[PDB]
Amino acid sequence: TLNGGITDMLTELANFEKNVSQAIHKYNAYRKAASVIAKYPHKIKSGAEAKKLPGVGTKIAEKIDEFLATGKLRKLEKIRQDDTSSSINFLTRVSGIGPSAARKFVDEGIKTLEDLRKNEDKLNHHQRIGLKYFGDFEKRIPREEMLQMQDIVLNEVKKVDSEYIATVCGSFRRGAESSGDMDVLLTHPSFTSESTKQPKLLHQVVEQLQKVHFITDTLSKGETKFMGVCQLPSKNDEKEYPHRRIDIRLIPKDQYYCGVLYFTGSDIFNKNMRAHALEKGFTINEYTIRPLGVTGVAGEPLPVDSEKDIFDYIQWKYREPKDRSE
DNA sequence: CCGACGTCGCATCAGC
DNA sequence: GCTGATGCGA
DNA sequence: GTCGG
Ligand SMILES: Nc1ccn([C@H]2C[C@H](O)[C@@H](COP(=O)(O)NP(=O)(O)OP(=O)(O)O)O2)c(=O)n1
Ligand SMILES: [Mg+2]
Ligand SMILES: [Mg+2]
Ligand code: NA
Ligand code: NA
Repeated sequence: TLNGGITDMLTELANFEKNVSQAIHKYNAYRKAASVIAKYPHKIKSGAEAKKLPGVGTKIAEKIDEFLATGKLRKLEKIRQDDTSSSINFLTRVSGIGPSAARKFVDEGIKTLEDLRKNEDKLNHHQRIGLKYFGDFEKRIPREEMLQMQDIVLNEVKKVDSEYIATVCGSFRRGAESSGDMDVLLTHPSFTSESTKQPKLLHQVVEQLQKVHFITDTLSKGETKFMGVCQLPSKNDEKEYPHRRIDIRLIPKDQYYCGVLYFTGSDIFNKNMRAHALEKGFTINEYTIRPLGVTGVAGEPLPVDSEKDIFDYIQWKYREPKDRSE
């Protein structure tokens, strides 16, 4: 982090444009600028130096000159002092509250943590839980704890059916020394892109994890995606471990390589890879890479035998998980 | 200059 | 109920 | 907010 100051500022601006302006693209511009500056291995001495990097144009260059001359940014200073903006930025921090709900709550004079705690009747289910665990969700998970959770998830999965494969993804697979949450990709021979030969394949796993008091709550639940809460077990006299977000994704087993590429991220990396795919005339999702036809209707799934194949098709040198941290 | 810019799962709401 | 759009998050 | 065409 040769350029933490700069990338923080841009992240704050990305966050502002997302939560307050509801301008998703400006949010992307910023995340991207921040990303490209983050991997640039020099201490930036000027805005013009930055302007050079793809994704850094004029406005951001100007901001970078201001930031460097003064150590701060007047645009942000203002936004920080704005009441509506501080209020909306806060609320969206609660999981399940986005930009829209955040502005709606503010309108009704609900703007603090205490206002939320006293208005639980006005929150949907996701939002109630995000609020419940507001504090725990702010904390990072050390890898060491990620290893414990892994042991458990994989052992419980083994016990339900020995043919399940569960693979930890996200920032964990990218070798991070800490993670915001746990991401778990699931496969079972009975679920392929051809047929689902067995119902309740994700449910039986959620149930099992619930039954050992690992999954403590549910944010949302479908046939293929789970979003909920989990907690490591503590011993006698130990203060409890914090509650932690867990996402579980059941992917057809023959499409594992696309699923695992997707679920490994980063979010920015995925967006850059998919963008580049389209310029090469392909669309990648979590399932497949397909060609774009002459007018762009997506052709038939191309054969994929590893993560590398997907890189090959779009003419990208392979990148190990630890290098996809954009 | 000027749109074009990643892709999908689930929750929830509106209209029928 | 179904369809399709919007919100939110992966 | 940025940039390719
Ligand atoms: N907008 C997003 C968000 C996530 N994802 C994919 C890539 C992410 O690595 C993966 C898991 O989502 P995630 O948990 O929010 N992020 P990630 O695990 O990469 O970093 P952490 O905050 O978990 O430490 O979903 C995406 O493709 N587009
Ligand atoms: Mg994660
Ligand atoms: Mg996650
Ligand atoms: Na540039
Ligand atoms: Na939120």
